[PDB]
Amino acid sequence: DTKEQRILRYVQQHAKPGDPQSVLEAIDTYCTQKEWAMNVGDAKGQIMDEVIQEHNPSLVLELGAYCGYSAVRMARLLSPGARLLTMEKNPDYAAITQQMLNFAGLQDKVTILIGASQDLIPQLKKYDVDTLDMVFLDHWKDRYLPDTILLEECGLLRKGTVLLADNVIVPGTPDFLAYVRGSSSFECTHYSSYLEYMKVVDGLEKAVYKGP
Ligand SMILES: Nc1ncnc2c1ncn2[C@@H]1O[C@H](CSCC[C@H](N)C(=O)O)[C@@H](O)[C@H]1O
Ligand SMILES: [Ca+2]
Repeated sequence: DTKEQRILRYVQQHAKPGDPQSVLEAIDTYCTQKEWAMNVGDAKGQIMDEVIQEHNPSLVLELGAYCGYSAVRMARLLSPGARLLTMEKNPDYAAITQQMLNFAGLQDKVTILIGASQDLIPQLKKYDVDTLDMVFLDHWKDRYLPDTILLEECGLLRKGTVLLADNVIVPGTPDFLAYVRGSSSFECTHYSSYLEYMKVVDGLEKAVYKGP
């Protein structure tokens, strides 16, 4: 019984089906009071909400779905006929996200593509995609910079395409910021957001020397 399964149960048991806001408050409630989980949260969500409303996207790409919180967060604001694509490399997470979208009533607005961003991004042409209006980067931080260039070289970015990258300060995406902040092709803006708690997997490598 994974933690992602438990979050889904709590939603299925507490949220008003077909009410995305109710879904979000159920996830925020459970992930603030029972088990912390790596969803953007409501505070960041309110930034995301304003970016979507102020930039009025029609085609959105998400890198990193996890349980679907940020997909529900964005999908619920999109206009009729607007699409959200979300790329997720973990199949267990993708399934959880799919149920989350179904319960929220947003499955018609979203298309989950299972796989790694670096392998799927070059495929988007074969998904009836020309260019993107908005891109939310919240997957592996090691991938913000190469995916951005990949999106450029693939001809997926248009003049005015919005990029929104999470966790640029904590734990940090300093090469990505240095690239877009320093490039003439990107006009950047930073949105501070307080964070009460965040846990990320790290590790230590022991290496015993055995001789030349
Ligand atoms: N290269 C890659 N391609 C697609 N997904 C990736 C990826 N590297 C990491 N991920 C996924 O990105 C997720 C980051 S957590 C994302 C949280 C979610 N976007 C939200 O805020 O609601 C993880 O579930 C991980 O499986
Ligand atoms: Ca995040």
